[PDB]
Amino acid sequence: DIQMTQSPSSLSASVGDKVTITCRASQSVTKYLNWYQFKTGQAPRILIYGTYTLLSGVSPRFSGAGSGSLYTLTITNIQPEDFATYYCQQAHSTPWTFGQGTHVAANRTVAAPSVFIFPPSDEQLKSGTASVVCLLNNFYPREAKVQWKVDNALQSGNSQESVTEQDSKDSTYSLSSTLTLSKADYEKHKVYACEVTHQGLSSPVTKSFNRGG
Amino acid sequence: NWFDITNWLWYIKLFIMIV
Amino acid sequence: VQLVESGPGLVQPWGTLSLTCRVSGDSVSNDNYYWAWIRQTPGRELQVIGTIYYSGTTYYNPSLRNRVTISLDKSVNVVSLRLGSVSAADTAQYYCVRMPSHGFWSTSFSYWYFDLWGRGHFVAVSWASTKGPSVFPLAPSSKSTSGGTAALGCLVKDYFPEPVTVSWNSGALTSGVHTFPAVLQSSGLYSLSSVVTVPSSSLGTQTYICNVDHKPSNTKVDKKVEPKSC
Ligand SMILES: CCCCCCCCCCCCOP(=O)([O-])OCC[N+](C)(C)C
Ligand SMILES: *[C@@H]1O[C@H](CO)[C@@H](O)[C@H](O)[C@H]1NC(C)=O
Repeated sequence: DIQMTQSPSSLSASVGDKVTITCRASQSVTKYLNWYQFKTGQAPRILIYGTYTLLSGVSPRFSGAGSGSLYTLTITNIQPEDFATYYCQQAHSTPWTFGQGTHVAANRTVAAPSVFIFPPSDEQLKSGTASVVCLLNNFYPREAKVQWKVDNALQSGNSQESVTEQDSKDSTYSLSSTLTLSKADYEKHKVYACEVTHQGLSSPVTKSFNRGG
Repeated sequence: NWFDITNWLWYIKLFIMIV
Repeated sequence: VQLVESGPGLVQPWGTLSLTCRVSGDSVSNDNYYWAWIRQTPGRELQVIGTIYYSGTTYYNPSLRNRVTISLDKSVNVVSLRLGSVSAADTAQYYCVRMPSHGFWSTSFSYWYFDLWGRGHFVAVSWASTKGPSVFPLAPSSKSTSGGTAALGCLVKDYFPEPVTVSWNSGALTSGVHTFPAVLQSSGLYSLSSVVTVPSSSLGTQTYICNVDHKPSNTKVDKKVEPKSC
């Protein structure tokens, strides 16, 4: 099987920039090289076939080039609808094979997150466990530190984090840190707090409650 | 299978188009 | 032209997993097109399971050829995929795909590309059995409020297999909604949260219901989220 490798694996770009994505093959593929666009929400979508040919309804910002073992997709004036992941595929050999994908995300100005905290639902305390949620809404860049503190002590593996994909229009991320505990342990302690550090915050931001009221 | 055959067929077709 | 894939959510190991793709634009015997099955594994790798033609001829990826069959059902215009002796490594998103068959004299002869893709259908392969989720409200308070907007949500906890679908107010509320990706808990079950930010003034007048769906266990849940008044 012909092995395919794209570079870079991920990149980010400001709206308007030129973006080039390179696709190298283990053999020569003699211009039988297709490009596809993958966005969350919609069905996968071809944009180029046979190195150069654009398909109907694909914007001419996209342009293909290359030969031999080395091809290149180019986004000329990158637009909000262009942020996505792109795959190259070879039609030269019997088992068709794709690249690993190039994820193109947006560059944006710093945005601090809004922090929210949710204590566990009474229903869930009835069920016998307790989850407390910290929400970080609409921030950039993606890097954010979220520490849990119970009566000033830092937690271990009690909590899990999750992060949305970049918003199509906002170009920002949101993050949930859910800390899961037995009802026992949750009833033990009083003051539950979520501390957040992120660029575009000057001081760490803390949200906290007292169990009960 | 037939796919790979078209690879060569393209050159055959070029040989034809020339004449 | 529409391509709707469907099949089971969860398949037992050593079983045979069958998917069907309904083609809603033109006939599969159009003979200007081949039809194909392509899959994406968790980890973003794209594999082309198979190719089929109106005449009956099939191509199968060698690494699967021993245990895959594709076929057309002309009477209802569907294309079927069967994959037998299925293991954990067959857990993937399965796309149905159309491929122009360019004839000998076409300007673009020998150019083979996948020009139309369905939405996909996810298939988990596991010994573990299905289990529907519990839905708990994440009620707004003075502590989940920032300025003039309040945040609220609902936690969809302990379910298997992925995925769950979450909506708000039966689809009428689609502004500022953030349903996170799932996380795999230690138990081996999945859980996520879905959260929306609304203007705080709108509590006490607008009702906020979250609608969870988990088709692998035929779970539908409507949970109402009431403001707490901290
Ligand atoms: C019997 C026929 C004699 C042919 C001998 C071989 C030399 C002919 C050179 C012809 C070069 C034209 O192809 P290309 O644009 O460079 O790239 C390949 C284009 N395809 C991918 C569509 C094939
Ligand atoms: C975004 O653009 C600024 C402007 O120069 C640059 O300094 C920064 O490194 C860029 N961010 C990324 C992630 O490329």
